[PDB]
Amino acid sequence: AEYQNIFSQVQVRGPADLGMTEDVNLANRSGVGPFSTLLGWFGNAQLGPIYLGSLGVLSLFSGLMWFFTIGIWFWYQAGWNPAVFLRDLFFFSLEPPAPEYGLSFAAPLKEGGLWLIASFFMFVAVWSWWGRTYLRAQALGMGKHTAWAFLSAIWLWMVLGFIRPILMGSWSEAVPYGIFSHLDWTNNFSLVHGNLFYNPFHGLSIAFLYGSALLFAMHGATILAVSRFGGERELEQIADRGTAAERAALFWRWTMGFNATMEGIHRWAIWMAVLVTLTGGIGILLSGTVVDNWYVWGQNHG
Amino acid sequence: DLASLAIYSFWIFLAGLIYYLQTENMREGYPLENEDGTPAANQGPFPLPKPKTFILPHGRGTLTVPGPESEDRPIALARTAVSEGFPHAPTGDPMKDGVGPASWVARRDLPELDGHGHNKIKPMKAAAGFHVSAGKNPIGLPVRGCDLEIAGKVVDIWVDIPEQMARFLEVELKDGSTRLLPMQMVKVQSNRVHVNALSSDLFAGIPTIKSPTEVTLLEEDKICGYVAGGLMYAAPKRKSV
Amino acid sequence: ALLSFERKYRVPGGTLVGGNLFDFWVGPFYVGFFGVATFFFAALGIILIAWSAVLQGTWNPQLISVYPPALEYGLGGAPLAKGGLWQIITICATGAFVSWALREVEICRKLGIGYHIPFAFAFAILAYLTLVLFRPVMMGAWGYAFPYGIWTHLDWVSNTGYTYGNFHYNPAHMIAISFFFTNALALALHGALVLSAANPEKGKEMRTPDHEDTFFRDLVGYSIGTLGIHRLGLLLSLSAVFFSALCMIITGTIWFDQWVDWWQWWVKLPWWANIPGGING
Ligand code: BCL
Ligand code: BCL
Ligand code: BCL
Ligand SMILES: CC[C@H]1c2cc3[nH]c4c(c3C)C(=O)[C@H](C(=O)OC)c4c3nc(cc4[nH]c(cc(n2)[C@@H]1C)c(C(C)=O)c4C)[C@@H](C)[C@@H]3CCC(=O)OC/C=C(\C)CCC[C@H](C)CCC[C@H](C)CCCC(C)C
Ligand SMILES: CC[C@H]1c2cc3[nH]c4c(c3C)C(=O)[C@H](C(=O)OC)c4c3nc(cc4[nH]c(cc(n2)[C@@H]1C)c(C(C)=O)c4C)[C@@H](C)[C@@H]3CCC(=O)OC/C=C(\C)CCC[C@H](C)CCC[C@H](C)CCCC(C)C
Ligand SMILES: CCCCCCCCCCCC[N+](C)(C)[O-]
Ligand SMILES: CCCCCCCCCCCC[N+](C)(C)[O-]
Ligand SMILES: CCCCCCCCCCCC[N+](C)(C)[O-]
Ligand SMILES: CCCCCCCCCCCC[N+](C)(C)[O-]
Ligand SMILES: CCCCCCCCCCCC[N+](C)(C)[O-]
Ligand SMILES: [Fe+3]
Ligand SMILES: [K+]
Repeated sequence: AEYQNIFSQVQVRGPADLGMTEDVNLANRSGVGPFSTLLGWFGNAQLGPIYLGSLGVLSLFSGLMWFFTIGIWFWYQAGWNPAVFLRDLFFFSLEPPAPEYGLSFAAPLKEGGLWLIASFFMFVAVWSWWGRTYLRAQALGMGKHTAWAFLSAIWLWMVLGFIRPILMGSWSEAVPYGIFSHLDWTNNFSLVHGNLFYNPFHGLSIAFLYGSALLFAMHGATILAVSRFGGERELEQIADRGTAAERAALFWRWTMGFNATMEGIHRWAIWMAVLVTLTGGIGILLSGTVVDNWYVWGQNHG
Repeated sequence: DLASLAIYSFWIFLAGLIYYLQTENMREGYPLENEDGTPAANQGPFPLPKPKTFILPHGRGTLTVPGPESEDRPIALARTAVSEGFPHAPTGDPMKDGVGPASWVARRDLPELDGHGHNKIKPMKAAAGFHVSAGKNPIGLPVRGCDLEIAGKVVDIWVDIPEQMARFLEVELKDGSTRLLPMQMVKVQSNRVHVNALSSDLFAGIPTIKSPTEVTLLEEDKICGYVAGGLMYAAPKRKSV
Repeated sequence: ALLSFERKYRVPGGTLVGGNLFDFWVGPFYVGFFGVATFFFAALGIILIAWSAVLQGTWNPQLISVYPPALEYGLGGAPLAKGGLWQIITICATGAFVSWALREVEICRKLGIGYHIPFAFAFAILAYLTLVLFRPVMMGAWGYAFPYGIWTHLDWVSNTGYTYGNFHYNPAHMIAISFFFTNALALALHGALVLSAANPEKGKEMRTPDHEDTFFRDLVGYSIGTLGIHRLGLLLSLSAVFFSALCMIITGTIWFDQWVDWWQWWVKLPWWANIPGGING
């Protein structure tokens, strides 16, 4: 074959790349980590360095406090036996308080409290990480698209675990921490709400999730396809259109009749993704708060 | 009903959003032209956006799209039909003229700079502390064309410093001069580098670089274009294998 | 009408079939032999659907549904109103999708680009051909395929999944899902990263790729790079689909019971198989 440029043929290495400074507090950056020749065939071999200020410490620590609130429960559920822990790992589940305790924090560690503790810790972990996604942009002088994009994910998560259960009167309505239990939660949610295939927002959510696979396949294929003309260098192609931008645009124009610009594809990209969890979040928030049965709703709303 | 307000609003927004998205993607190559280069009649329902201005780094001006669109270079083609929609035949050598898959855009005649104002791409001899780190090192390997003839020898890899990757092989020719072959159009093999796009005799033809330790964006486009066109325009001399 | 930069590219050449016979465009669209193949197949595909519509008795796109043949028919042909049309509309669809791919290869050839797009698309065609050919052939009837309707196809998806309990427990399908979600994460991030560079804080100059890496290395300790990420999206999204195809090709053929029960293999490995305590002892 011609090279397909999925893996590289020759790897080069030079001095460790410590990064642009702009306004970043370098006191809070780490040193380079190892380089991985293996990663090198596909992407960059360099690991690190990592910026880790006071908000990162808060986020990771809080993040671990989560993964060990659950863990403790799981080991406990295994009766401390590692053989059982490993065997039943996917069956263990930290479950939220019963419906009888409503929105109260008054519920016993063994039957809800540990769930609330883990939820507290996760809420601190994610939000703190959010601030990070902003501040790291800020310190470099860059746009806030990442933070705004992330907020879309955060939305769906917030609806599932915090907003919807609050608007329904009980923590019991939230998802449990557990591999199989959360899949069972998901299924029984749809069953209880009339089959979520009847929820128009769920429908859109699917259109965008699939569409994200469609778009990134198109886009990634397209850049790889024009990489013999410098395609991946998208920012300098934005500032100074090259034959790579033009051949990419014209492939698509001649195939489907219309086309992107080199900055513009990334606006289709950011939105196709972001609209998955945006629509989905709306879908769920309405479920059981405004609409009990989406089949039934469907019958009376086209 | 709130679900109905929600869904109906959303479709409105998605409409507006698609509108926005589509106009943002008309920032380049519009307005549409007829084949003679004049402004076309039917443009489409979407207007050209209000223009935006990029501030380029490193003192390199700005770019303000959409704007007055021009190839800024002459196009050696001629109609083959008496009406719209047919191919335009090269009037000379498409490869030497830069047309079709040999096309190049008239980008700036300076090199892409990295985040510290330094040429993004340098020959590896000039890029301090860069070396081949895995894979077969091609420096020294002979270069072979699709006519199964020796075109040259590889004499250096030209690397992207900030991205630490190979971007070209610099290849020395029968007469001592060198040429950049885009790395994506070569096959490094145990005992040779094989270039399939070009035959041995078309290598001299590759656009050269005014300065031996840098490539400008213009020259990149010319070389990349030249090499790609070979696929089409050198297929007579392309032996099967 | 043509893009401001387009004519130079509209040279003759690159067809796979018919030489110059169909080497022209209509408006922005390249025709070519495979344009004509596609038009032919879509056209007849659509007529035959309107034909199925007439005989169901409806013209509403939310009601029109071309159903495959009753399982009775096995892998044979059924008559037109009772299974055939779906059979022939599937011959048109695959014709049309495969022709579209080969048209994309002609466009690539004219444009001197790589063939990544059409190869990628091929994966989507295969997922489709798993649901309507490989899976129905291996099971033994055209009936196991999904029917062409906006809602009726979703009816089939639910039915089919529930036949195996909660389909979540299909392990190929867990891998599939994780790829779709990660892909969507990767798109979000890539979109956002380039745009944050193109579109920096007010008054500030465009950023550089070094800023994109520095961003991500600051955030998560790694940067895959600008070639990397395009390799990544392509890999994630094509992986998502390949596992989608796999998770169905195995279902109802090599595994046909409740997927939840499949996981007993792990629960019963002989070392922990009988240790008391836990969920399963
Ligand atoms: C969306 C509707 C349902 C739901 C339905 C489903 C279904 C259906 C499925 C999943 C599946 C998954 N779900 Mg779920 N899921 C929901 C909500 C969630 C939430 C959440 C917090 O809201 C989480 C965290 C998960 C988590 C997961 C994963 C367990 C699994 C694959 C996820 C994935 O692709 O991630 C994105 C991919 C990533 C790579 C991000 C993760 C990266 C991590 C955090 C980084 C690793 C760093 C490493 C440790 C560094 C160490 C360095 C030091 C030096 C030591 N689900 C909601 C409630 N989910 C699938 C599964 O296979 O389950 C078994 C599946 O089939
Ligand atoms: C039988 C089951 C029901 C059903 C029940 C549900 C329910 C319930 C939900 C979905 C939702 C979705 N379903 Mg559904 N779904 C069904 C059938 C399908 C089918 C199909 C082929 O049949 C498909 C393709 C989908 C697809 C989808 C998605 C479009 C959507 C989730 C988007 C997403 O990215 O979430 C993933 C993204 C997140 C969860 C955001 C997470 C962000 C946070 C901040 C990350 C935390 C990181 C953590 C701290 C670290 C990681 C740790 C490790 C991974 C453990 N469904 C059937 C009808 N589905 C969701 C939705 O939007 O509905 C409207 C939802 O709530
Ligand atoms: C109750 C129902 C069951 C269930 C039962 C099933 C069944 C059954 C199936 C899936 C399949 C899938 N499910 Mg499951 N699944 C469930 C829950 C979920 C959840 C969730 C969040 O709970 C998620 C995220 C998913 C995710 C998924 C995906 C991995 C996969 C669908 C994508 C795919 O196959 O694309 C592949 C893409 C295609 C087939 C698209 C083909 C496009 C072709 C090539 C071109 C057509 C062009 C067109 C005609 C052009 C029109 C004209 C133009 C517009 C001009 N499932 C629930 C529990 N799921 C499917 C699968 O894996 O199939 C292989 C499948 O069959
Ligand atoms: C359009 C919506 C899509 C989306 C978007 C999205 N997600 C995002 C973003 C965006 C735009 C981010 O910016 C953010 C990000 O940073 O990505 C790199 C994020 C993110 N999306 C994530 C996950 C995620 N996203 C998902 C989904 C989606 N995200 C959607 C498809 C999903 C699912 C369920 O499908 C998951 C699981 C995270 C990778 C990241 C947010 C990270 C976060 O909030 O972290 C807080 C948690 C922790 C700090 C705990 C982790 C700690 C580790 C175990 C390391 C420990 C280090 C320690 C020093 C060592 C300890 C060893 C011993 C001493 C004990
Ligand atoms: C492999 C990864 C992903 C992917 C990739 C992908 N798709 C692609 C490409 C690529 C790389 C293209 O180049 C090509 C394109 O042109 O994109 C703009 C394409 C394409 N992906 C498309 C759709 C599509 N992709 C999907 C999915 C995916 N595509 C994956 C997630 C899905 C779904 C369900 O998720 C759909 C609907 C088309 C927009 C386009 C292919 C267009 C095409 O082949 O057109 C020729 C045929 C016609 C115009 C008419 C066909 C009419 C038939 C004769 C009758 C209809 C039969 C049909 C089966 C009935 C459907 C009923 C439904 C209610 C279920
Ligand atoms: C898909 C994620 C990739 C991570 C690991 C990649 C390893 C592949 C290496 C293959 C290329 C090696 N070689 C010598 C054949 O070029
Ligand atoms: C009600 C809170 C909802 C947030 C989503 C929680 C679901 C995540 C389940 C992941 C599995 C947990 N664990 C420990 C097994 O990894
Ligand atoms: C930003 C890209 C735009 C993507 C196009 C989305 C098309 C929507 C498909 C409609 C299905 C939804 N519904 C309500 C019928 O369930
Ligand atoms: C799902 C529908 C997508 C179809 C998009 C096709 C757009 C092609 C437009 C070609 C006509 C040119 N125009 C508008 C200037 O007349
Ligand atoms: C998410 C679905 C995609 C919808 C596509 C809508 C864009 C059509 C743009 C056609 C006009 C462009 N044109 C012909 C002037 O070049
Ligand atoms: Fe890109
Ligand atoms: K050196």
